[PDB]
Amino acid sequence: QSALTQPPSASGSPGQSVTISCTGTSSDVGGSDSVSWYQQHPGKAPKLIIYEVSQRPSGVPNRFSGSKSGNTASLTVSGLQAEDDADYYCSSYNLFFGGGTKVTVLGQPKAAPSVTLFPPSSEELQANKATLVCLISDFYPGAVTVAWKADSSPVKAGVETTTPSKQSNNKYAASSYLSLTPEQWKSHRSYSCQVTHEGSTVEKTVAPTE
Amino acid sequence: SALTQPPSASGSPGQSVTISCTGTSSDVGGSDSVSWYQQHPGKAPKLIIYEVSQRPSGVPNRFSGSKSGNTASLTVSGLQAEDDADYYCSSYGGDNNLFFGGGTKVTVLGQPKAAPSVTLFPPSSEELQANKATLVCLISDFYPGAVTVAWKADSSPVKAGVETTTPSKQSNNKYAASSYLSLTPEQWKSHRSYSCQVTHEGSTVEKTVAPTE
Ligand SMILES: CC1=NC(NN/C=C/Cc2ccccc2[N+](=O)[O-])=NC(=O)C1
Repeated sequence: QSALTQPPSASGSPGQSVTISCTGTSSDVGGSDSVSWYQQHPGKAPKLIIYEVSQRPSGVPNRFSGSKSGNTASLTVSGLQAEDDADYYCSSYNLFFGGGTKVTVLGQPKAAPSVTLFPPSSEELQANKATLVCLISDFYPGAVTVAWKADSSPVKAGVETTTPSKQSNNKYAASSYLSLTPEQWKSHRSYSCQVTHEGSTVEKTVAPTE
Repeated sequence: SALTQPPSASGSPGQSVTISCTGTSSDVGGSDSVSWYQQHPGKAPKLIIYEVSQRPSGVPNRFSGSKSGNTASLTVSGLQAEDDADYYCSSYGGDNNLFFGGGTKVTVLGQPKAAPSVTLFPPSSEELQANKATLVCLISDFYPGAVTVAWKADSSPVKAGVETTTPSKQSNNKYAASSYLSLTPEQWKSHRSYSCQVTHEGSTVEKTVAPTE
């Protein structure tokens, strides 16, 4: 979990606006005008687009604006263009990072994920494995976050999630798996997979059977 | 205003690699606010060095930073698979005066071939009540990151409704993928079994599941 809190994702068609938030404490965001925003194209070096909450370096157009209210800073991108499709990170100066927001300029219609939660198979149990798998298919944009629950409360370790890939129907698919031991699986009431895409969250629950 | 890094560098497990960040006398040369960041593809960046040489809490002493004139260096000793990532330098001069290097892709050489774990899941109770019978074949812990998948209905090849994700690198430094077959309840219930066959480096592994009793 990132020292600063940014929504995972955001999207618009060309010419639309997107606003993205970055929340900290009075110790960082809420005490000093030292919030920066970075634009990073997958594979490339980051570009500084805002510093000290609101300042644009030279070459950064006025489409990009930065504001701060109490313990939360926002970056607004107006008139979205192709080239604005990237990862956006905030920071606060020691130095604290947000977890990043994937900003998509819609290349096709939005599609909500199909989510299927599989309990452990017979065969893997007899190998002392209780890996759960949350299959997430047929979504756009190709940005998703997965949380896992044990009973009525969050779980931490175990969780792996694949990088979403574009399938034959031109929508994205990914897999989140929780590598449980049979003892962990058999000793809880239920486990749950929570899939967040385009600000809506889907929950699936499974429990052990006989 | 950019800093200059070599685009690529490599080393063997247990060995060192040194990577440079060349600035001017007014960025790197003009102050000791040189940072280094580690970034795994798809992930947020992590600060590993600030003020030329200082490690944040939780960064091992395998990572060391120095500076000589307008060039700053990062050394990673005891190279491990987790160290395979992009490394960026920055220099900070107070205003808009934050400058970045273009990044160095650090490869850890000689990661050993690893065969996949293959786990095949029959349809969940919940999707069957929702008139769906998708199967998933989880393929994890393999290296290198190329697999081919084939499905069978009973003994017969399946040629339609198969999708396999592009293998991605997970936190154990090995590749995972999923192959899913989107059957109807009627297709699932009318066959004796479905099988997923995973081929990796010319070796083949097959799993079979059957409608439950
Ligand atoms: C001294 C100060 N240092 C910094 N460093 N910011 C570093 C940011 C680095 C970053 C951001 C987004 C994506 C990738 C990366 N990366 O370097 O890998 N920001 C400040 O305001 C002040």
